[PDB]
Amino acid sequence: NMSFVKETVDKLLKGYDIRLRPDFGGPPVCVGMNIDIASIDMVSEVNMDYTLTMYFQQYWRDKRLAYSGIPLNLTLDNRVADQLWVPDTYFLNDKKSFVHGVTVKNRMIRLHPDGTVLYGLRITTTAACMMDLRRYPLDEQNCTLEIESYGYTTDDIEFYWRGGDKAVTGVERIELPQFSIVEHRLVSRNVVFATGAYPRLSLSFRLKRNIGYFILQTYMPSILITILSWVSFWINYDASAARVALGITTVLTMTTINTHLRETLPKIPYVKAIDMYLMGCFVFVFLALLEYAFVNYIFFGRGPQDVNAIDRWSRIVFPFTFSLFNLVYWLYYV
Amino acid sequence: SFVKETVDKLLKGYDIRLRPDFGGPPVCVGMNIDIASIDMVSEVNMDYTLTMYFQQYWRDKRLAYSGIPLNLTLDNRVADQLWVPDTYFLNDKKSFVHGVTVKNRMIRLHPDGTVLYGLRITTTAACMMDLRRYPLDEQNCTLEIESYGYTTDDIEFYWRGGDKAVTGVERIELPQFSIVEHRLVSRNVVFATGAYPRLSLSFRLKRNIGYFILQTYMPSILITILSWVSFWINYDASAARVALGITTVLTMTTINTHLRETLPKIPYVKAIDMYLMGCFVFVFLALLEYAFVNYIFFGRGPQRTDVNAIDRWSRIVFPFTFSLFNLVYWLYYV
Amino acid sequence: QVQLQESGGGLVQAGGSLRVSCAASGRTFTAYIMAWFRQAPGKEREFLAAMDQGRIQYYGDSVRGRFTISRDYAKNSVDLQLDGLRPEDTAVYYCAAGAGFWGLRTASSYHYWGQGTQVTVSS
Amino acid sequence: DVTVILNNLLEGYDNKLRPDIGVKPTLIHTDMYVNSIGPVNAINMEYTIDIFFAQTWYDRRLKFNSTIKVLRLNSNMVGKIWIPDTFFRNSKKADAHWITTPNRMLRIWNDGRVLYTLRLTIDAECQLQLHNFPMDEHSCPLEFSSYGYPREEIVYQWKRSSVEVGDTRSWRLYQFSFVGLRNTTEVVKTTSGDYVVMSVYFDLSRRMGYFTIQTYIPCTLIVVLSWVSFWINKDAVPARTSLGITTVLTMTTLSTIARKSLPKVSYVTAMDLFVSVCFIFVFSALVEYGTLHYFVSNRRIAKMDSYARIFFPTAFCLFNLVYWVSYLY
Amino acid sequence: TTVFTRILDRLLDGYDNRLRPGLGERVTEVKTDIFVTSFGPVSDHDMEYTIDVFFRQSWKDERLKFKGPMTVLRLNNLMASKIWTPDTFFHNGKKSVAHNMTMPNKLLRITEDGTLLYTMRLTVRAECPMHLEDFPMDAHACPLKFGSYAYTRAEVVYEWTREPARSVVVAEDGSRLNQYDLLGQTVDSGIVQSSTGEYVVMTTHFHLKRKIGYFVIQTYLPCIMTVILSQVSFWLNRESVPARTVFGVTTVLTMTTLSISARNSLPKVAYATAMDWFIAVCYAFVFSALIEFATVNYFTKRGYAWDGKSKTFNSVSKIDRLSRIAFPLLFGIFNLVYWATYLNR
Amino acid sequence: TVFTRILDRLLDGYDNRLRPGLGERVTEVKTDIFVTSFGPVSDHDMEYTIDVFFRQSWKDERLKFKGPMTVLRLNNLMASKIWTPDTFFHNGKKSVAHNMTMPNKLLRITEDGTLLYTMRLTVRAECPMHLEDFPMDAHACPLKFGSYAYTRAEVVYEWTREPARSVVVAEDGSRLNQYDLLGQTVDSGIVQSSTGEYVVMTTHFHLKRKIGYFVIQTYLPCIMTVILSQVSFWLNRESVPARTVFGVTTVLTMTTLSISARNSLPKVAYATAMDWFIAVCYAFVFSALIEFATVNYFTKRGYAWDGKKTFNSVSKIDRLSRIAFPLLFGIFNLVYWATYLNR
Ligand SMILES: *[C@@H]1O[C@H](CO)[C@@H](O[C@@H]2O[C@H](CO)[C@@H](O[C@@H]3O[C@H](CO[C@H]4O[C@H](CO[C@H]5O[C@H](CO)[C@@H](O)[C@H](O)[C@@H]5O)[C@@H](O)[C@H](O[C@H]5O[C@H](CO)[C@@H](O)[C@H](O)[C@@H]5O)[C@@H]4O)[C@@H](O)[C@H](O[C@H]4O[C@H](CO)[C@@H](O)[C@H](O)[C@@H]4O[C@H]4O[C@H](CO)[C@@H](O)[C@H](O)[C@@H]4O[C@H]4O[C@H](CO)[C@@H](O)[C@H](O)[C@@H]4O)[C@@H]3O)[C@H](O)[C@H]2NC(C)=O)[C@H](O)[C@H]1NC(C)=O
Ligand SMILES: CCCCCCCC(=O)OC[C@H](COP(=O)(O)O[C@@H]1[C@H](O)[C@H](O)[C@@H](OP(=O)(O)O)[C@H](OP(=O)(O)O)[C@H]1O)OC(=O)CCCCCCC
Ligand SMILES: CCCCCCCC(=O)OC[C@H](COP(=O)(O)O[C@@H]1[C@H](O)[C@H](O)[C@@H](OP(=O)(O)O)[C@H](OP(=O)(O)O)[C@H]1O)OC(=O)CCCCCCC
Ligand SMILES: CCOC(=O)c1ncn2c1CN(C)C(=O)c1cc(N=[N+]=[N-])ccc1-2
Ligand SMILES: CCCCCCCCCC
Ligand SMILES: [Cl-]
Ligand SMILES: [Cl-]
Ligand SMILES: [Cl-]
Repeated sequence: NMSFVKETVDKLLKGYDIRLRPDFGGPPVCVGMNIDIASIDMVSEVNMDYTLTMYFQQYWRDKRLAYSGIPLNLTLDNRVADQLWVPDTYFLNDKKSFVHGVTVKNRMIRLHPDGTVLYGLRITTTAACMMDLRRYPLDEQNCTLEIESYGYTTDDIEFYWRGGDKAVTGVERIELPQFSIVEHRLVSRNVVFATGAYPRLSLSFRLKRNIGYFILQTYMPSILITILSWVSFWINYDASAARVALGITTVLTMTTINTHLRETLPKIPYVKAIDMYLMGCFVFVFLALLEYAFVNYIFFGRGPQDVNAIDRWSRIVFPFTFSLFNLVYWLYYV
Repeated sequence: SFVKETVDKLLKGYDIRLRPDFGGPPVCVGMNIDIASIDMVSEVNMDYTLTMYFQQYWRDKRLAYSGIPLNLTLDNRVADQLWVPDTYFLNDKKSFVHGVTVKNRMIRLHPDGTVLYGLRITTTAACMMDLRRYPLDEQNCTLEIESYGYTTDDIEFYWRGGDKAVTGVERIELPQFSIVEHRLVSRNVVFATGAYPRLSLSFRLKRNIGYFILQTYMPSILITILSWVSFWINYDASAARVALGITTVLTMTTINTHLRETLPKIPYVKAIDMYLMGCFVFVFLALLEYAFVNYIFFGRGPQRTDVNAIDRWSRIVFPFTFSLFNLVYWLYYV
Repeated sequence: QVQLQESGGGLVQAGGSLRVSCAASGRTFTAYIMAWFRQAPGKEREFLAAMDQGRIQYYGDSVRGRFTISRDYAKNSVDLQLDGLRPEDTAVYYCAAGAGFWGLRTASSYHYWGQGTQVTVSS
Repeated sequence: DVTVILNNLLEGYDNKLRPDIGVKPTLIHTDMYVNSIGPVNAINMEYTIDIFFAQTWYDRRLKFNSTIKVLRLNSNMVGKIWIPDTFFRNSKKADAHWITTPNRMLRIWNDGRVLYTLRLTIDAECQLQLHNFPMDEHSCPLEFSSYGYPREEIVYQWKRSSVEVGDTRSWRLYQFSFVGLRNTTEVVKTTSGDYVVMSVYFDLSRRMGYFTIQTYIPCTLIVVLSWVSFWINKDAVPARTSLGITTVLTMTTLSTIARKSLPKVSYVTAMDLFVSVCFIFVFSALVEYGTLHYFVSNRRIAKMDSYARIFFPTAFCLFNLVYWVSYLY
Repeated sequence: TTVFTRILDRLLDGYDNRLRPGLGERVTEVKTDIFVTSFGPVSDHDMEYTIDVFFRQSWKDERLKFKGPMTVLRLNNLMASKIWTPDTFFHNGKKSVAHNMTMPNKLLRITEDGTLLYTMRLTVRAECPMHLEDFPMDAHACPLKFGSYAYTRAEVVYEWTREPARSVVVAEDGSRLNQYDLLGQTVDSGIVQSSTGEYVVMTTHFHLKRKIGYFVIQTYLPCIMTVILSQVSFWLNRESVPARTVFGVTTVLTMTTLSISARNSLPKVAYATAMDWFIAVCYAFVFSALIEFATVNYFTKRGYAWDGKSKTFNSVSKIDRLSRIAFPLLFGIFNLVYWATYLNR
Repeated sequence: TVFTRILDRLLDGYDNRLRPGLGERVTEVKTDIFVTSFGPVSDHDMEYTIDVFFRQSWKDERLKFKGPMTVLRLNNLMASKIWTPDTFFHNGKKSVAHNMTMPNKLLRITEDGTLLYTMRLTVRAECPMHLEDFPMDAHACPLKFGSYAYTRAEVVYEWTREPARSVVVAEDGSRLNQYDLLGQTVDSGIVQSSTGEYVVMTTHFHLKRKIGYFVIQTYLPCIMTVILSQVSFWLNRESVPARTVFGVTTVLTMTTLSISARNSLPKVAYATAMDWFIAVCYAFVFSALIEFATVNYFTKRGYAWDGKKTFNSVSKIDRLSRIAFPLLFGIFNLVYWATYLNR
């Protein structure tokens, strides 16, 4: 039985021309593709990229490889892929991708009696995703993967998702540290040009960032410092040492939070939602310290030539305006 | 002409699959190392990177030639047509042979059949490091040389120029470490299956304390002494002693937080953590001292042991206990 | 509160097939190992099947080839397809979920448990 | 015409044999064009340099009689003829270029002269002595030689116009300035044999503009700022104590950046000496008031403020005289 | 020599390496065992670990039988690449390395029976998902899964050579962990169904426990001492307004310095870990101590403190007296509850 | 059948070691670039990334073929036996030819003998940046490519279309975070060297840094810190602890701001525009505390003015400082912003 298989395999590859596609002078070869996403990792805002490892399967029919008399699917050695025609598919947004080679190259060739060829590949791809981080960290990102043929048009090759919307699996099993996959979408389209239409498959994810990390590390400490600056309003005006030290330390503490969050957060050199909130809290603690200087100047500068009224007015406006600032901020971004 | 005839004759009929003396005594392979440099001694990764000239010496009678009184240095590509030992490094995380401008490989044939085989290798060898005494620790990082597929029945290893096989160690300068000594060990790892040759090169690295004295110990000592100044400040000055006491606590925190970033991330208790935490307790207890002084005068004052006694007692105990702490710390670790 | 509720199962004539389900709420177990355990009356608690985040299906030697485990990661549930039922399978079937520390076949390695489901194979 | 010439040159050619093997050493004339000297990584004790490396030698096996005086070829024939095994001895990591093709050139003249050039990016080791940092000067070498052929088989020689630099303002020397270039030849003895080693020295001097604004000026002002307490009345205990201890905290904050770009060397640099002395001055300013406060209120010492008003500014000025004259002159 | 060379040339005659042994006749059975030379560093930031192994595989290929004076052969890398070998890959492997210094670290031996023993030295960088909710008191079972990439269960099955527990061996000095303690490994096998078929998977979980000593000295102790320091101001006299105001804000600033540094030790997860809650609670206590003084100061009538010799003077604040007991007790209650919960987990 | 016969008879007698028209003419290579994504610019490395579809076209008389089809398509194996231009980027650091899932190359031969060679590349090129005006700086990052081994007399490079239209950047391809792509200049020239004169095709992508991030992270915190230091001028001179704490803590705030600002900037050893702004702000905050020392030296009475003896008058130094310090800082900002924003 094995000897008969060996005779069949040598017969198939005898006279086989790899340089010619299936149905070279006929209809385009339809290539069906499925993706098994092993994992998605390293969703980077600095590099505007994400890394995914997937099992990339391609299906097409090649009548030159049809065999009869064997009711089995011939799974050949991975090195036989160099002796067969395979589609010239590439990823547009791919920045650096490789096929794993331990212990051997992670590819498979499985032949079927009707001539169908299954070409599997285990690929780790670092694809590019341009992220609009103006609402960071309250932002939803959209990461895509574009699959296209390098040198074939729709006259020669065609792409489709094998299985419909069930072509890509493993998305529900992915657990990202700071992201949640809201949904994934499959798009099949032909990029029409003057020269000709080029097949393309798009796999897009919608990632929604989780705010739990930032609430407990970025927002809450800033809120507490802002509230602490309001303690000076309930301290007597003559206590210059107590009110100035409290006011100027809260300014220093806000600066410490902002400077350290600059290093901790990804280096994104433009204005974000978190920057607006941190700057908003910095202004509030700045006005509270500036409020006492007005109170101090009224009593001591304009004295010889109501300080309590200013403090009483400050005890209400500052909590109210900050709450107003929060309400406008959260409604605009959430 | 005659040299070309000689070289072609040697390679004609040469079987690379057979070691020298295939059916006879084991081939004796001599090894010497010229260490170009040692760098990237990583406490975090528990490895070091070493560049060396790794030379192997063995006799192959199939490569003996007569009539030419010269030692034939051939192109490095002839090494692919000759048998070479299957030497590998047991503790090698990642190594490569340099390839600029060509592969840094040497083949030199001698008229008696001796083969000199040189390789320029940069290897990241891994050594387990005990850093509980850091920075007063002395590491010992080794390089294990072994034969992958041959036993002592087939191959034997020795250090060519036994005690002087490894050279260039005395010329190595490390910014953080000092090479106290190096040793060469030749032994056969005896197993029931068979005895395998092994050559061991080990260095003893002593970490330099000069960096840590100026950056860690001296800043911590001076801040601790500043916390003692509040003892001589009058007990009436609450705003002065508290500010001095709490700023030294904050300053000690700033030193500890800075050192946690500039020092390698080694997540277990080390000697450097004990001294920093010890100095943090002293500045913490010096601030507790004034609270006891303040409570005695103002809390238990009206009720009506001595306020000045506590300060005077603290002016002796705190310098004495800190110096005693240093004596116990330095003697236990040096 | 995290609740695991085994659904489906009961008395079955010998030769039947029962698909025991287990819905989960309060915590998504996509990164957890969801397993099925069996406790015969008075004997012991026995591991039956487990499926991890990588869809690896582990089976006990006594139920290998008969029971099939599957997980619906979208619905956060695990199913146990019982085939070739025998009277020796009459016990309480438990639904578990844990990180599999020191385990994946040890009952003590699972922190979340179901109330159980009495599957009786009477003949 | 050229095809017949190329085939005849390789007909019976053994690339495993050095030219003039058993006759005389192969003389190799080396040129070099430095495209850019990349960053000087002081932490790793290395620097990056991008060069066009050219080698010229005579191979009589490649003589051809024809009307064509030179065969200007691409990298296709590089692996077919004998090429020197030139390697860079201090190279921690070296790469050639392969985009879009092997960045190599092979030119053969009818008299047997061979010109072989390639483009190389080298991370060359450079041990920096940072005792005078950031007022230090370095001469980073670039050493190359043959790997297997000793001086009796391969001899390298510099042409008169050997090492050529370009704009030298487009180079990635953020921290240093290129001031000079030196080429030397020497013979190094190894266990294999005696090898002709060619060295190129690049003289670099660090620029102190960043360290003045960020380290020297802020540290100088804080020391001056600590002298304010000397003019504050001794009755202002909270004012002088907070001023004294906040300057120490600020000085500790600045000591973080004193040793940032350089590795963990265990010898005192010039910058470390300046920061440490500035820390002692602000340390002594707070101690000065602690002694004054104890003898006056807590029970000539009473005139310590008058002495501190002159001693501290004078001692720091004298220190700056010794510090700057020694290191800059 | 001549006999040995004769066998090598004759073996490859009529051999098709594109076909597995027993194709269409039986199932290729591969015996596997692993010797872990060094369990390398575990990266919590990347949720990955490195492991150095000697990967041994044994199967039977009847096409490679031979007769001769020797019983076991030895093939070079060129001849081994001309023979069918299992397409074993690591399911959770990220970027693995097959060492070839100075020569390819591989060895293929053939017995006269036709049994092939394939050994290779590998460095595998696998991914280890972690539930960091109990950090730094968390424990993980890092998996190492492998199997055939192309051949389904009906074609190639993997088995452990010895008993499964004894088929994976870790060197006694292999542990190269800094922040973890390797407690042991469990060896098992399973089945995975994919879009291409059903495959046999061999799994090995390495159970790691994180060391807590580093975080106690670096994070827990400074936070506890900072909270104690904030409650110390309750014992100061209420007339020391600048002293107790400086005390409150500077302890809040001290907590901020400690909170920032503690966060850098952990990768960016989106849930509150055990250490996150401790910092937040410690932050609240320091924050509330300063709020307490603001209430105490609001009811201080006289701006002068009691003189030693003795007019009317302020009495000790009842808020201060109650806070000298309530604040230390509540923090002690939190510490007992916090440490009892997570350490028991 | 007919297709296979044509492919086998193309390379019969073909010598890929020789350029087309060797000894007869000059090989003219027409190149056009389609930039799919202007990748990130790294200031720390003085480099920029760019992903292009590099296209080269030339004529080879040796590859003429008569057959049913006008355009042939060659596999990567057969394309490696055909002469191709040895185009290299002069300022390239480490460029990548993508290989997933196959080599991203395509060689087509027309019946006339014209070859179309297209490849997908990730080019990392050197961009010399003078950061003296940081962050208000503009850079013209060049992209120079040409033949490595063939001089001007052997191979000449030309643009396929007009130079402006030969280099096309995708409308949705900018991967720039801190920069704006202001357009590119396309030109060609001759570079003389020790190995002969070569044709070099140059493209200058003009970039301007976006200043919005540094305004809210560096300039605004520094400006408000300077204002905060000048606030203490309005405090009464008798509050010595208050104004002393006001001085040093603002100095410590400036130290914190200065340290973090330089961390983001690549470690140049020279002074940028942001360094000078911080240095001036540092001096203003330093001068505010020095001013209080002079004010405190003339305060006769320690007690402050009561609600209802002799009290200290308002310092004349304070009154002049309440005007000089805000004005001098205001003048510096107008001089600073007009000097650098105008460039
Ligand atoms: C352990 O294992 C590892 C992994 O296997 C080993 O690493 C491998 O080592 C081998 C041997 O040295 C290398 O093979 C040669 O590679 C060079 C370099 O090009 C390749 O590598 C480049 C990157 O290398 C750099 O980085 C790696 C790390 O990533 C580093 O290790 C290395 O040192 C260096 O720093 C790639 O950029 C490059 O890709 C480019 O080219 C590809 C096509 O080649 C293309 O697909 C890509 O898109 C991209 O454009 C490429 O991968 C090759 O140049 C070399 O090939 C020449 O030399 C060999 C010598 O035996 C010869 O057999 C070849 O035929 C060829 O020589 C022809 O071309 C020359 C150049 O034009 C010419 O001068 C010759 O005359 C000859 O031309 C003749 O034939 C041609 C037809 O072929 C004809 O047209 C002409 O007319 C003429 O007749 C080798 O392939 C591996 O690349 C390397 N792999 C890796 C991942 O590192 C390691 O060595 C092992 N260690 C031990 C101790 O065992
Ligand atoms: C975070 C704190 C929130 C507190 C919120 C609640 C704040 C709140 O209600 O404060 C009022 C009061 C302040 O008491 P406290 O002792 O601080 O102040 C005394 C009080 O005002 C007396 O009435 C005065 O005496 P009198 O007029 O001459 O007769 C006395 O003056 P004198 O002797 O100097 O002349 C004052 O010193 O507090 C409580 O009673 C404890 C409540 C529970 C406090 C629970 C604290 C945990
Ligand atoms: C950085 C500043 C450096 C200043 C260096 C120069 C310092 C310098 O020379 O100070 C002296 C004086 C201080 O004036 P200032 O108002 O601060 O102090 C008053 C002054 O001393 C009067 O002489 C006192 O009255 P009398 O006659 O005794 O009855 C009066 O006492 P009283 O009313 O409480 O009873 C004091 O309050 O300053 C100037 O005149 C402006 C100088 C230029 C100021 C320029 C400011 C930019
Ligand atoms: C060390 C002597 O240099 C050389 O041997 C060398 N090697 C290559 N190249 C040179 C000459 N040179 C300095 C080049 O900048 C060079 C520029 C070119 N322009 N194009 N297109 C093309 C080639 C060039
Ligand atoms: C007499 C005043 C001393 C002030 C400094 C105290 C330092 C104590 C070191 C033991
Ligand atoms: Cl530099
Ligand atoms: Cl670890
Ligand atoms: Cl950018």
